[PDB]
Amino acid sequence: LQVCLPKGPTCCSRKMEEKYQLTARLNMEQLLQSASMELKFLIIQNAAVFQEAFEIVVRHAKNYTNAMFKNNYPSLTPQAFEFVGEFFTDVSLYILGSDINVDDMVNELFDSLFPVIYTQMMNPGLDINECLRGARRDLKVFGSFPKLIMTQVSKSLQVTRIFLQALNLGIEVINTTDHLKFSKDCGRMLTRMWYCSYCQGLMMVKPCGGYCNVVMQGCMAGVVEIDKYWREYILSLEELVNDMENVLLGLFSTIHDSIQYVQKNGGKLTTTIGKLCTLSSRRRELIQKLKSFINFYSALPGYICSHSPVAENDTLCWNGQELVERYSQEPVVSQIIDKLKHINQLLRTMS
Amino acid sequence: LQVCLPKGPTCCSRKMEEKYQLTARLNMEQLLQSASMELKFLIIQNAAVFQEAFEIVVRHAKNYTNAMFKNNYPSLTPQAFEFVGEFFTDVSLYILGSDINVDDMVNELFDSLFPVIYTQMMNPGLDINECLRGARRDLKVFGSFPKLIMTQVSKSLQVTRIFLQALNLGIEVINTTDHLKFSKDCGRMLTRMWYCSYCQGLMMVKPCGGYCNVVMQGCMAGVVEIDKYWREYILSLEELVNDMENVLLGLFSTIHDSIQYVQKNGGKLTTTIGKLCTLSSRRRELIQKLKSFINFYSALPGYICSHSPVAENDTLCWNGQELVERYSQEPVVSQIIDKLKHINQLLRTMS
Amino acid sequence: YLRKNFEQDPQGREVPIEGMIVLHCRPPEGVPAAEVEWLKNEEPIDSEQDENIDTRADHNLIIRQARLSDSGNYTCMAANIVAKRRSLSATVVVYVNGGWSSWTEWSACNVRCGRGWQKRSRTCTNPAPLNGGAFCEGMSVQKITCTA
Amino acid sequence: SLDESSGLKVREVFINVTRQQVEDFHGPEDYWCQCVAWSHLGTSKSRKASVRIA
Ligand SMILES: *[C@@H]1O[C@H](CO)[C@@H](O)[C@H](O)[C@H]1NC(C)=O
Ligand SMILES: *[C@@H]1O[C@H](CO)[C@@H](O)[C@H](O)[C@H]1NC(C)=O
Ligand SMILES: *[C@@H]1O[C@H](CO)[C@@H](O)[C@H](O)[C@H]1NC(C)=O
Ligand SMILES: *[C@@H]1O[C@H](CO)[C@@H](O)[C@H](O)[C@H]1NC(C)=O
Ligand SMILES: *[C@H]1O[C@H](CO)[C@@H](O)[C@H](O)[C@@H]1O
Repeated sequence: LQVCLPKGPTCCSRKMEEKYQLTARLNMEQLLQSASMELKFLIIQNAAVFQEAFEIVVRHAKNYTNAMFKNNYPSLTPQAFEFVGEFFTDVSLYILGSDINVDDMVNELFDSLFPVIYTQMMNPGLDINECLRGARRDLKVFGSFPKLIMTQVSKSLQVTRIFLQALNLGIEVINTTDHLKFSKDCGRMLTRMWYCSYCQGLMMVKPCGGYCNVVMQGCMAGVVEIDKYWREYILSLEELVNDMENVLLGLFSTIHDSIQYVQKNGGKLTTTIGKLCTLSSRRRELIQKLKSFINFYSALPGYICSHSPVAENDTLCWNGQELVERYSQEPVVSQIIDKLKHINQLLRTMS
Repeated sequence: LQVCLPKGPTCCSRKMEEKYQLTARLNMEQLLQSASMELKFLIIQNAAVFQEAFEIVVRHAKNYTNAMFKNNYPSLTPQAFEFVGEFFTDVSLYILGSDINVDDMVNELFDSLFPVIYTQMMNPGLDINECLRGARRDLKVFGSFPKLIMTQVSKSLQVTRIFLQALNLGIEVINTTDHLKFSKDCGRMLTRMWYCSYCQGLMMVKPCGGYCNVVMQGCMAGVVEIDKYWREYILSLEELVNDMENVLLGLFSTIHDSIQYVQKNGGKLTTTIGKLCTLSSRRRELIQKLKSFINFYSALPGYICSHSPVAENDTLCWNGQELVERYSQEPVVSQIIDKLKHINQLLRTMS
Repeated sequence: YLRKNFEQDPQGREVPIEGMIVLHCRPPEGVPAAEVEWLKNEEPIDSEQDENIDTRADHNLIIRQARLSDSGNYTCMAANIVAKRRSLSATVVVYVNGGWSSWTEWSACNVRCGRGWQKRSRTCTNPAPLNGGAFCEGMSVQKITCTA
Repeated sequence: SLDESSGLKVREVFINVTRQQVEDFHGPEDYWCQCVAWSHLGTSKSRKASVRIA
């Protein structure tokens, strides 16, 4: 045998020892999953809700911009629908982590918007399109409106993008916790603590509380080190919540005022161009519920021992090898800590 | 037999046929080497002579610059000798084809020159050296002198470098000609034309002139196609010769005037810095001698037949299989043409 | 819908005269699937015109020998029923390394009596550097003192 | 010189080597130098120190 220390005879072979080891693995995984389930479901719920809510906000803002174009500038439709749809598509693509340039979104928006304004509103009556696109930026026809929108939307979209990435990475690490594979020595110690009493012919004897403590503090020496980074993660997320609905929803008013501004100088512009050519409540409740789990990694061995069958009195208990009257007395964790450090730096910088 | 067409009996076995094939290979290679030797030695001689002449010019120019530093600016020696030697060493290294940046040569020259000027000429009396080096470019102390020298020397050094590269590549292709391996079918045809007459017991019979013509135009179909590119190479080299001695030799006057220019603003500069911190004959003779070999690739099969033993009368001659009264009637080449096209484009862009 | 950002732009490469290089291109996400076309120096290349160049089903430009297809600014362009998108042009430059020469024979001692000289040349021509290839490393001439 | 460990004639020779000598030297090998000492019994050569332009 390689696990069950044979003091007398034994009622179990090597294959039964392997079966007990696999059942020990399954029991540890089930206990960790039961410890992590409440927090996992909380973060999954909130991640799903925030993702759907941001998509709803983007769709509604695109709808409102399209509706205000339909009502106030019918001469710019249906071209207006194309560039508005492209703009808000790129908005959503940026929110969901794709490589999109915010300044380029706004600049392509105004580049597409100016030629149809000139041809349908200012000078009524395809090849000259690029000359108009160049004149848009060369003559600064929209004034400071493009840079105003650029900063207004970049500031909110970056915090939203990093909020979603932080929620997803929290889900990732919490899913990793209950799937943390342990050392072989810990496998054998857990097998001894939970099952090796059956090999000695005992039916209902439980392991000592102190033996459970030494075993758990033995194989969770790495997992407990995650607690500092998890606390910093929680506090940095709290720093970040203290934004994007208001901006995307006022975009239509800002664009309308920019169109008025360009129409204001039409006299000189046409001649020159003719010559030349409940959310805040949700994030607050989320942070207040997330602060209740700041001790998650430090209380984990206590959970494993308090939810495993143990003799708390340390009397007539199993010490891993014999029935006593009184008890005598990294790689995946490294990846978790790496990702936590990364997301914590990213969080703190948006502050 | 696989080469000697047996019309009657035969005095030679298969191994004698292999021996005749290898002797045919050696004879063809020797004939090509004899054809190419004059031109190869001409280009090798000129490459060597021009290399030595350019090195002599660079050494003389470095000597002249050092002498005018000794005479006009003794306070800048011996540091002046260090940066002049480094400058002209990099000059020669660029001339000989090494990856050297001309702008970097001039900029490092002035970067090294300014601190010793400041410490010995402007403010008489190691750690502050980098602050002076930065101030050289940040305050544009040398005016337009660095860019003037930069263009002045880059223009001549690039044409000289490409002249040397062109000479070397001509050597390369002329060296390849006599090492041109041919097809197996041509090996067998040359064996028949030169030796298979011996297998039929003939002692002094020579192949027919027309048979030599068909065989040579048979295996030189690829090599003759090089003639266009070789002619264009010759003419482009002629285009290039129609410049670097004068520039490198006036360098000292230009640098002296630049030093005067910097000394002219010393009043403000010291306070601000204290607060802040027969050749043309040779290339003509070379081109006139190189134009005598413009037909080299087109006259090559004529050379092979006129220097191989052939019956020019085409009477009582060997036709590859029998003695008659009257006669009836590539990857490496691709590389040669590729390099010729490349060097010809480079030449034409230069002039 | 066609995207502006290319999924993977072609990378510029340095390849010897005999080396082989594959230029990768991942067109932007779009319905229908983007039609990838290769352009050498803003001019399309024909895969059937030369054996050395061929177009792959997964949008890759493979060059076996740097001889039949020399240097240039290769650019990948995706075409769709919506519009066209140009990728970042890759500067593919083919370099030839410097290759010296077989030694020559030692020259005769110029001086009949006393200290003489003997020279031996080693040129950089097998192969000669091209398109900015690294020059030969070391000395080109060999000189020895002789006593006649 | 005279050595302390043993009363025997010691000789120390220094020779200056300038940059101009190395850059103008076009020999086959790297600019090397050897030391030859003469005695009443014979001669002895030293290591070939090659002075090169860094
Ligand atoms: C926008 O809102 C109006 C409200 O009447 C609705 O009729 C229309 O279908 C909506 N458009 C989009 C694209 O949601
Ligand atoms: C964790 O992710 C894995 C991926 O297969 C999945 O199997 C598992 O159900 C997820 N975790 C939880 C605890 O629900
Ligand atoms: C290729 O690109 C570079 C800059 O991207 C440029 O200097 C060069 O002239 C271009 N032209 C070609 C290869 O035709
Ligand atoms: C000619 O080719 C031969 C092949 O051995 C080579 O050894 C010799 O260096 C060549 N001459 C050159 C490179 O100019
Ligand atoms: C030419 O000389 C030698 C060959 O022995 C190498 O150092 C190198 O390949 C060089 O270019």
